Amino acid sequence: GTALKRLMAEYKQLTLNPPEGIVAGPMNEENFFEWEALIMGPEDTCFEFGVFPAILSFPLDYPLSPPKMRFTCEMFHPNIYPDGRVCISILHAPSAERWSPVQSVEKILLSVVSMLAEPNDESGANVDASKMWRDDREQFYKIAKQIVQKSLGL
Amino acid sequence: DDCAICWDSMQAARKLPCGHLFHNSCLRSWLEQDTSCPTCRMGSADERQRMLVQRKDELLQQARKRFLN
Ligand SMILES: O=C([O-])C(=O)[O-]
Ligand SMILES: O=C([O-])C(=O)[O-]
Ligand SMILES: [Zn+2]
Ligand SMILES: [Zn+2]
Repeated sequence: GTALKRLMAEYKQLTLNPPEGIVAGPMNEENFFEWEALIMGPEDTCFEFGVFPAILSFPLDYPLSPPKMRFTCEMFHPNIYPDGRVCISILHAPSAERWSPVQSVEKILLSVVSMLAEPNDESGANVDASKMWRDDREQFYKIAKQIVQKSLGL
Repeated sequence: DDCAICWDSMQAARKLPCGHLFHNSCLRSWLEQDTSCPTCRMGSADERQRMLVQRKDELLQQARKRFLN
């Protein structure tokens, strides 16, 4: 199958040169369709030192369709649903920057580490978080801090 | 069918205006989904699992340290 071949090759490539603050791979090589990714909040960003586990569930026809990505911990963020589902352009199936077979797990994760630092103010997985991100940026920084604490277990 | 030397699909490429090119079956699969150019717009397993698991809780451990400074 193409999906499994791509996924095996992406994992090998990924592992060779992992971006700072991201560990990603299958939870068991017997099933390359189910991965876990740990992402660290970049330094000097508001989710600084947070460690956020997400599950990527890949479709049979990958890379024709995007994986679903769901954060497993608690999050407060304009682009994340209450259940943890991540909603950004690159993760939506076919004027944004949608999914194409030329994307990758790696590019998905770059995109997600980006959104933690610079939210999509006008996208509404999380209205509450969107509003605050604009009106009360100051509170948002506080809620973000306790979100980090929690991801760390503290 | 498949190459008799290597046992791979041996299938034709199709080229597009923008320059880029792909296997005919791969491109068609995509066209089925979207009428655009996919590129532009139009060793033991157990040792691997253990390395991966160990890098995950080292990320966590190290995160705790940076946070507590
Ligand atoms: O002989 C062949 O080419 C085969 O079995 O795929
Ligand atoms: O068999 C074919 O389709 C060819 O040679 O282009
Ligand atoms: Zn191909
Ligand atoms: Zn092209």
